[PDB]
Amino acid sequence: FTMDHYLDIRLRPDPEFPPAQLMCVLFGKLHQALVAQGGDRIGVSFPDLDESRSRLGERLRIHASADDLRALLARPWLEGLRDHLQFGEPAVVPHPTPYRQVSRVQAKSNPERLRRRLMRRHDLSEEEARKRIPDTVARALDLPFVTLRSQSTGQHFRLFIRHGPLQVTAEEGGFTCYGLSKGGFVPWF
RNA sequence: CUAAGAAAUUCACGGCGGGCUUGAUGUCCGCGUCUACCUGGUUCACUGCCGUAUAGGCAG
Repeated sequence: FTMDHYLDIRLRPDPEFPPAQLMCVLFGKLHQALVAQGGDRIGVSFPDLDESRSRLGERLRIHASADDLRALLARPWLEGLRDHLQFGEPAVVPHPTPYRQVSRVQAKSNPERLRRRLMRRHDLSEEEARKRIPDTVARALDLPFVTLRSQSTGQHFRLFIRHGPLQVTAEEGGFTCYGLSKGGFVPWF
């Protein structure tokens, strides 16, 4: 109810990639721009999120402090995207901000990794380890994912993140490693 | 509400003996394929990590 400094990031189109690859590379610029930058009370907000469309966002809405956003505008590590996307300026926030939920949460929709560690620890067989794990223990989470196709697996992958409910009261807290919610809400407008 | 309505084909068996198909040959001449392109499908709604219970620092 006190962090009223926003830092928006408008996404323009480019012919060499869609918005999903720009959201993945900008996701790397956030994991290395915040995790390799510093500042716990700096979060991000995705305003084009839709759980029925599998989208991530059509315009970034950053939320930081006064100097937490006043010193990130002149970032030479924020270059490159100045030619690919567009920027803005600082603007005030309204009084009643709705308490929304946006953060990262990893789900375990695969029993093959726990079947590998369970084959190295439990000593399961083919039919005993294959039958000790039922088919209903795995599930695909249809949230807004990001194809973070980095140098761990060569093919395209998905993204996992869990959001929170909507509310009106303010409950602030410390941001996560990617500028999300982990016990503290964020405004959504 | 039908050219309506109904129905046991059964049993058995030795095909078998013999043969010379041969002789001879020219497939020939000629030919313009060519211009243009973003694979990033997800070459698996994903691949290995504290709990065989959904909680994660992952190479993402």
